[PDB]
Amino acid sequence: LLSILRKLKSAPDQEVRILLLGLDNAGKTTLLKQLASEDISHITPTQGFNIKSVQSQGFKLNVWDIGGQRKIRPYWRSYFENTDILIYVIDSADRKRFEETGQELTELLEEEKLSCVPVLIFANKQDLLTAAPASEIAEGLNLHTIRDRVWQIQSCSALTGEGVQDGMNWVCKNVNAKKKLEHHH
Amino acid sequence: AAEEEDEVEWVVESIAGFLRGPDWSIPILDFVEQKCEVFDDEEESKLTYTEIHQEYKELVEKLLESYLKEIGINEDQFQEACTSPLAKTRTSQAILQPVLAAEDFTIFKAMMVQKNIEMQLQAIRIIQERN
Ligand SMILES: Nc1nc2c(ncn2[C@@H]2O[C@H](COP(=O)(O)OP(=O)(O)NP(=O)(O)O)[C@@H](O)[C@H]2O)c(=O)[nH]1
Ligand SMILES: [Mg+2]
Repeated sequence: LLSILRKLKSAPDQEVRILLLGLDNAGKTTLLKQLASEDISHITPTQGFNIKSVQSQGFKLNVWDIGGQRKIRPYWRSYFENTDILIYVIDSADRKRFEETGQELTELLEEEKLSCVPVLIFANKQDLLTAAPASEIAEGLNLHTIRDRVWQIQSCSALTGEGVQDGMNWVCKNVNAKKKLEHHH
Repeated sequence: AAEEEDEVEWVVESIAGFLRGPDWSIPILDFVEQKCEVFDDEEESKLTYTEIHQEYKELVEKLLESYLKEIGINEDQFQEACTSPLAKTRTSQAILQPVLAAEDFTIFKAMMVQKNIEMQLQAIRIIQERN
Protein backbone atom coordinates (compact mmCIF):
# COMPACT_ATOMS: atom_id res chain seq x y z
CA LEU A 1 0.00 0.00 0.00
CA LEU A 2 1.12 3.50 -0.98
CA SER A 3 0.99 5.25 2.41
CA ILE A 4 3.35 2.68 3.97
CA LEU A 5 6.01 3.69 1.41
CA ARG A 6 6.55 7.01 3.20
CA LYS A 7 8.48 4.97 5.76
CA LEU A 8 11.29 4.61 3.22
CA LYS A 9 11.90 8.37 3.21
CA SER A 10 15.05 9.88 4.74
CA ALA A 11 13.16 11.87 7.41
CA PRO A 12 9.42 11.64 6.58
CA ASP A 13 8.35 13.46 9.79
CA GLN A 14 10.33 16.58 8.90
CA GLU A 15 8.38 16.94 5.64
CA VAL A 16 5.47 19.39 5.38
CA ARG A 17 3.15 19.58 2.41
CA ILE A 18 1.84 23.08 1.82
CA LEU A 19 -0.87 23.87 -0.71
CA LEU A 20 -0.73 27.44 -2.02
CA LEU A 21 -4.05 28.59 -3.50
CA GLY A 22 -5.78 31.80 -4.58
CA LEU A 23 -7.12 33.62 -7.66
CA ASP A 24 -5.03 34.25 -10.72
CA ASN A 25 -2.86 37.35 -10.16
CA ALA A 26 -3.04 37.10 -6.35
CA GLY A 27 0.77 36.84 -6.08
CA LYS A 28 1.18 33.10 -5.33
CA THR A 29 4.20 32.35 -7.54
CA THR A 30 5.80 35.62 -6.42
CA LEU A 31 5.33 34.55 -2.79
CA LEU A 32 6.69 31.06 -3.53
CA LYS A 33 9.86 32.45 -5.16
CA GLN A 34 10.43 34.83 -2.26
CA LEU A 35 10.20 31.90 0.09
CA ALA A 36 12.79 30.08 -2.00
CA SER A 37 15.05 33.15 -2.32
CA GLU A 38 14.69 33.20 -6.08
CA ASP A 39 14.42 36.00 -8.63
CA ILE A 40 10.86 37.33 -8.81
CA SER A 41 11.24 39.59 -11.87
CA HIS A 42 10.41 37.19 -14.72
CA ILE A 43 7.22 35.64 -13.36
CA THR A 44 4.35 34.92 -15.78
CA PRO A 45 0.85 33.46 -15.19
CA THR A 46 1.09 29.83 -14.04
CA GLN A 47 -0.51 27.44 -16.53
CA GLY A 48 0.09 24.39 -14.33
CA PHE A 49 1.85 24.46 -10.97
CA ASN A 50 5.19 25.02 -9.26
CA ILE A 51 6.82 23.22 -6.34
CA LYS A 52 9.58 24.63 -4.16
CA SER A 53 11.10 23.08 -1.06
CA VAL A 54 12.12 25.44 1.71
CA GLN A 55 14.00 24.49 4.89
CA SER A 56 12.66 26.66 7.74
CA GLN A 57 12.59 26.33 11.54
CA GLY A 58 13.52 22.65 11.52
CA PHE A 59 11.13 21.57 8.75
CA LYS A 60 11.21 20.83 5.02
CA LEU A 61 8.30 22.85 3.64
CA ASN A 62 7.16 21.42 0.32
CA VAL A 63 5.09 24.18 -1.23
CA TRP A 64 2.69 23.48 -4.10
CA ASP A 65 1.81 26.66 -6.03
CA ILE A 66 -1.15 25.92 -8.27
CA GLY A 67 -2.21 28.26 -11.13
CA GLY A 68 -5.18 30.44 -10.20
CA GLN A 69 -6.95 30.99 -13.53
CA ARG A 70 -10.55 29.82 -13.61
CA LYS A 71 -9.82 27.14 -16.21
CA ILE A 72 -7.32 25.59 -13.75
CA ARG A 73 -9.48 25.69 -10.59
CA PRO A 74 -11.40 22.44 -11.43
CA TYR A 75 -7.98 20.75 -11.14
CA TRP A 76 -7.39 22.24 -7.66
CA ARG A 77 -9.01 19.22 -5.98
CA SER A 78 -6.34 16.94 -7.57
CA TYR A 79 -3.99 18.51 -4.99
CA PHE A 80 -6.10 18.41 -1.80
CA GLU A 81 -5.20 14.93 -0.51
CA ASN A 82 -2.30 14.78 1.97
CA THR A 83 -2.22 18.54 2.48
CA ASP A 84 -0.83 19.56 5.89
CA ILE A 85 -1.28 23.30 5.58
CA LEU A 86 -3.35 25.52 3.27
CA ILE A 87 -2.06 28.97 2.40
CA TYR A 88 -4.66 31.13 0.68
CA VAL A 89 -3.45 34.31 -1.02
CA ILE A 90 -5.60 37.39 -1.66
CA ASP A 91 -4.77 40.50 -3.66
CA SER A 92 -5.72 43.10 -1.00
CA ALA A 93 -5.97 45.83 -3.66
CA ASP A 94 -8.26 44.10 -6.17
CA ARG A 95 -11.59 44.91 -4.51
CA LYS A 96 -13.54 43.92 -7.62
CA ARG A 97 -12.49 40.29 -7.07
CA PHE A 98 -13.12 40.04 -3.30
CA GLU A 99 -16.42 38.23 -3.85
CA GLU A 100 -14.85 35.75 -6.26
CA THR A 101 -12.05 34.95 -3.81
CA GLY A 102 -14.41 34.88 -0.82
CA GLN A 103 -16.39 32.20 -2.62
CA GLU A 104 -13.28 30.13 -3.47
CA LEU A 105 -12.12 30.22 0.13
CA THR A 106 -15.59 29.22 1.42
CA GLU A 107 -15.70 26.24 -0.95
CA LEU A 108 -12.17 25.14 0.03
CA LEU A 109 -13.09 25.14 3.71
CA GLU A 110 -16.14 22.94 3.16
CA GLU A 111 -14.09 20.49 1.13
CA GLU A 112 -13.97 17.04 2.73
CA LYS A 113 -10.40 16.43 1.50
CA LEU A 114 -9.20 19.55 3.32
CA SER A 115 -10.94 18.88 6.61
CA CYS A 116 -8.86 19.71 9.72
CA VAL A 117 -6.25 21.50 7.54
CA PRO A 118 -4.96 24.73 9.11
CA VAL A 119 -5.40 27.74 6.81
CA LEU A 120 -3.15 30.77 6.60
CA ILE A 121 -4.74 33.66 4.68
CA PHE A 122 -2.10 35.98 3.29
CA ALA A 123 -3.55 39.44 2.70
CA ASN A 124 -0.99 40.22 -0.01
CA LYS A 125 0.16 43.37 -1.91
CA GLN A 126 0.06 45.49 1.25
CA ASP A 127 2.82 47.62 -0.33
CA LEU A 128 0.07 49.16 -2.50
CA LEU A 129 -1.52 52.39 -1.23
CA THR A 130 -4.86 50.97 -2.46
CA ALA A 131 -4.57 47.83 -0.24
CA ALA A 132 -7.44 47.14 2.15
CA PRO A 133 -6.25 46.35 5.70
CA ALA A 134 -6.14 42.69 6.79
CA SER A 135 -8.71 43.55 9.48
CA GLU A 136 -11.07 44.59 6.67
CA ILE A 137 -10.45 41.47 4.63
CA ALA A 138 -10.93 39.29 7.71
CA GLU A 139 -14.30 40.88 8.39
CA GLY A 140 -15.31 40.73 4.73
CA LEU A 141 -14.52 37.02 4.64
CA ASN A 142 -16.18 36.38 8.03
CA LEU A 143 -13.07 34.50 9.12
CA HIS A 144 -14.25 34.44 12.75
CA THR A 145 -16.88 31.86 11.72
CA ILE A 146 -14.28 29.29 10.70
CA ARG A 147 -14.84 26.00 12.54
CA ASP A 148 -13.08 22.68 12.84
CA ARG A 149 -9.60 24.09 12.07
CA VAL A 150 -7.06 26.69 13.20
CA TRP A 151 -6.56 29.77 11.04
CA GLN A 152 -4.58 32.98 10.79
CA ILE A 153 -4.64 36.10 8.68
CA GLN A 154 -1.39 37.88 7.92
CA SER A 155 -0.73 41.15 6.13
CA CYS A 156 2.14 40.85 3.65
CA SER A 157 3.83 41.84 0.45
CA ALA A 158 5.34 39.01 -1.59
CA LEU A 159 6.99 41.66 -3.73
CA THR A 160 8.87 43.37 -0.88
CA GLY A 161 8.86 40.30 1.38
CA GLU A 162 7.41 42.24 4.30
CA GLY A 163 5.12 40.17 6.53
CA VAL A 164 5.96 36.95 4.68
CA GLN A 165 8.07 35.27 7.39
CA ASP A 166 5.57 36.26 10.10
CA GLY A 167 2.99 34.17 8.24
CA MET A 168 5.45 31.30 7.78
CA ASN A 169 6.23 31.43 11.52
CA TRP A 170 2.59 30.71 12.23
CA VAL A 171 2.68 27.85 9.75
CA CYS A 172 5.67 26.27 11.51
CA LYS A 173 3.98 26.29 14.93
CA ASN A 174 1.06 24.45 13.31
CA VAL A 175 2.75 21.66 11.38
CA ASN A 176 0.97 19.00 13.46
CA ALA A 177 -2.34 20.84 13.88
CA LYS A 178 -4.16 18.75 11.26
CA LYS A 179 -3.08 15.34 12.56
CA LYS A 180 -3.70 16.41 16.18
CA LEU A 181 -7.27 17.44 15.27
CA GLU A 182 -8.02 14.34 13.19
CA HIS A 183 -6.73 12.15 16.05
CA HIS A 184 -9.22 13.99 18.27
CA HIS A 185 -12.02 13.26 15.78
CA ALA B 1 11.28 -10.82 19.62
CA ALA B 2 14.78 -11.44 18.24
CA GLU B 3 13.46 -14.25 16.03
CA GLU B 4 10.54 -12.01 15.06
CA GLU B 5 13.01 -9.34 13.93
CA ASP B 6 14.96 -11.95 11.88
CA GLU B 7 11.67 -12.56 10.08
CA VAL B 8 11.36 -8.83 9.42
CA GLU B 9 14.90 -9.03 8.02
CA TRP B 10 13.78 -11.80 5.63
CA VAL B 11 10.84 -9.62 4.59
CA VAL B 12 13.17 -6.68 3.95
CA GLU B 13 15.47 -8.82 1.76
CA SER B 14 12.50 -10.29 -0.09
CA ILE B 15 11.22 -6.79 -0.87
CA ALA B 16 14.73 -5.78 -1.95
CA GLY B 17 14.90 -8.79 -4.28
CA PHE B 18 11.57 -7.88 -5.79
CA LEU B 19 12.64 -4.25 -6.41
CA ARG B 20 15.81 -5.52 -8.15
CA GLY B 21 14.02 -8.03 -10.35
CA PRO B 22 12.21 -7.88 -13.72
CA ASP B 23 8.70 -8.43 -12.32
CA TRP B 24 8.88 -5.00 -10.74
CA SER B 25 11.52 -3.23 -12.77
CA ILE B 26 10.30 -3.90 -16.29
CA PRO B 27 6.67 -2.72 -15.96
CA ILE B 28 8.07 0.41 -14.29
CA LEU B 29 10.55 1.03 -17.14
CA ASP B 30 7.84 0.48 -19.78
CA PHE B 31 5.63 3.01 -18.05
CA VAL B 32 8.38 5.58 -17.73
CA GLU B 33 9.33 5.20 -21.41
CA GLN B 34 5.77 5.37 -22.69
CA LYS B 35 4.64 8.38 -20.65
CA CYS B 36 7.74 10.58 -20.35
CA GLU B 37 7.21 12.41 -23.64
CA VAL B 38 5.27 15.39 -22.26
CA PHE B 39 7.73 15.99 -19.39
CA ASP B 40 9.73 19.10 -20.27
CA ASP B 41 12.96 19.96 -18.46
CA GLU B 42 11.42 23.16 -17.12
CA GLU B 43 10.66 24.52 -13.65
CA GLU B 44 6.89 24.79 -14.10
CA SER B 45 4.94 21.54 -14.27
CA LYS B 46 1.94 20.78 -16.46
CA LEU B 47 -1.45 19.69 -15.11
CA THR B 48 -1.14 16.45 -17.14
CA TYR B 49 1.93 15.47 -15.05
CA THR B 50 -0.43 14.94 -12.13
CA GLU B 51 -2.80 12.74 -14.12
CA ILE B 52 0.19 10.68 -15.22
CA HIS B 53 1.54 10.52 -11.63
CA GLN B 54 -1.82 9.09 -10.58
CA GLU B 55 -1.57 6.25 -13.12
CA TYR B 56 1.96 5.63 -11.90
CA LYS B 57 0.69 5.34 -8.34
CA GLU B 58 -1.89 2.82 -9.56
CA LEU B 59 0.73 0.71 -11.32
CA VAL B 60 2.98 0.68 -8.24
CA GLU B 61 0.14 -0.28 -5.93
CA LYS B 62 -0.84 -3.04 -8.36
CA LEU B 63 2.68 -4.45 -8.67
CA LEU B 64 3.26 -4.37 -4.91
CA GLU B 65 -0.12 -5.96 -4.17
CA SER B 66 0.51 -8.88 -6.56
CA TYR B 67 3.96 -9.42 -5.06
CA LEU B 68 2.71 -9.37 -1.46
CA LYS B 69 -0.06 -11.84 -2.39
CA GLU B 70 1.95 -14.24 -4.57
CA ILE B 71 4.71 -14.43 -1.94
CA GLY B 72 2.44 -14.40 1.12
CA ILE B 73 3.42 -11.36 3.12
CA ASN B 74 0.69 -9.43 4.84
CA GLU B 75 0.41 -5.63 4.98
CA ASP B 76 1.37 -5.31 8.61
CA GLN B 77 4.64 -7.20 7.92
CA PHE B 78 5.23 -5.07 4.84
CA GLN B 79 4.84 -1.93 6.95
CA GLU B 80 7.13 -3.03 9.74
CA ALA B 81 9.77 -3.93 7.10
CA CYS B 82 9.53 -0.52 5.36
CA THR B 83 9.80 0.98 8.85
CA SER B 84 12.94 -0.94 9.68
CA PRO B 85 16.27 0.86 9.09
CA LEU B 86 17.21 -2.36 7.25
CA ALA B 87 14.89 -1.19 4.44
CA LYS B 88 17.21 1.74 3.74
CA THR B 89 20.55 -0.05 4.11
CA ARG B 90 19.62 -3.30 2.29
CA THR B 91 18.26 -1.38 -0.69
CA SER B 92 20.06 1.22 -2.72
CA GLN B 93 19.11 4.72 -3.71
CA ALA B 94 18.73 3.56 -7.31
CA ILE B 95 16.48 0.64 -6.42
CA LEU B 96 14.33 2.84 -4.18
CA GLN B 97 13.96 5.65 -6.75
CA PRO B 98 10.86 4.44 -8.59
CA VAL B 99 9.37 3.37 -5.21
CA LEU B 100 9.87 6.80 -3.60
CA ALA B 101 8.55 8.34 -6.82
CA ALA B 102 5.11 6.89 -5.95
CA GLU B 103 4.74 9.23 -2.96
CA ASP B 104 7.22 11.95 -3.93
CA PHE B 105 6.10 13.80 -7.05
CA THR B 106 9.39 15.75 -7.24
CA ILE B 107 11.27 12.47 -7.53
CA PHE B 108 8.71 11.19 -10.10
CA LYS B 109 9.09 14.32 -12.25
CA ALA B 110 12.94 14.22 -12.30
CA MET B 111 12.76 10.53 -13.32
CA MET B 112 10.35 11.26 -16.25
CA VAL B 113 12.26 14.38 -17.32
CA GLN B 114 15.48 12.35 -17.35
CA LYS B 115 13.99 9.54 -19.47
CA ASN B 116 12.58 12.06 -21.98
CA ILE B 117 15.99 13.78 -22.29
CA GLU B 118 17.57 10.42 -23.07
CA MET B 119 14.94 9.32 -25.62
CA GLN B 120 14.98 12.70 -27.38
CA LEU B 121 18.77 12.49 -27.61
CA GLN B 122 18.54 9.01 -29.12
CA ALA B 123 15.93 10.29 -31.62
CA ILE B 124 18.32 13.11 -32.53
CA ARG B 125 21.31 10.76 -32.99
CA ILE B 126 19.25 8.68 -35.43
CA ILE B 127 18.32 11.76 -37.47
CA GLN B 128 22.00 12.72 -37.35
CA GLU B 129 23.02 9.37 -38.82
CA ARG B 130 20.42 9.00 -41.57
CA ASN B 131 22.35 11.87 -43.23
N1 LIG C 1 2.70 45.53 -5.80
C1 LIG C 1 2.72 44.20 -5.65
N2 LIG C 1 2.61 43.44 -6.73
C2 LIG C 1 2.66 42.13 -6.41
C3 LIG C 1 2.78 41.54 -5.17
N3 LIG C 1 2.78 40.15 -5.28
C4 LIG C 1 2.66 39.93 -6.56
N4 LIG C 1 2.57 41.08 -7.31
C5 LIG C 1 2.43 41.19 -8.75
O1 LIG C 1 1.16 40.68 -9.13
C6 LIG C 1 1.27 39.99 -10.40
C7 LIG C 1 0.81 38.53 -10.28
O2 LIG C 1 1.79 37.80 -9.57
P1 LIG C 1 1.85 36.24 -9.61
O3 LIG C 1 2.80 35.83 -8.56
O4 LIG C 1 2.15 35.82 -10.99
O5 LIG C 1 0.41 35.81 -9.24
P2 LIG C 1 -0.17 34.40 -9.28
O6 LIG C 1 -1.08 34.30 -8.09
O7 LIG C 1 0.95 33.42 -9.28
N5 LIG C 1 -0.99 34.23 -10.64
P3 LIG C 1 -1.45 32.85 -11.33
O8 LIG C 1 -2.24 32.08 -10.29
O9 LIG C 1 -2.19 33.12 -12.61
O10 LIG C 1 -0.22 32.12 -11.76
C8 LIG C 1 2.73 40.17 -10.82
O11 LIG C 1 2.83 41.34 -11.58
C9 LIG C 1 3.47 40.36 -9.50
O12 LIG C 1 4.67 41.10 -9.60
C10 LIG C 1 2.88 42.37 -4.03
O13 LIG C 1 2.99 42.02 -2.85
N6 LIG C 1 2.86 43.73 -4.37
MG1 LIG D 1 1.40 31.86 -10.64
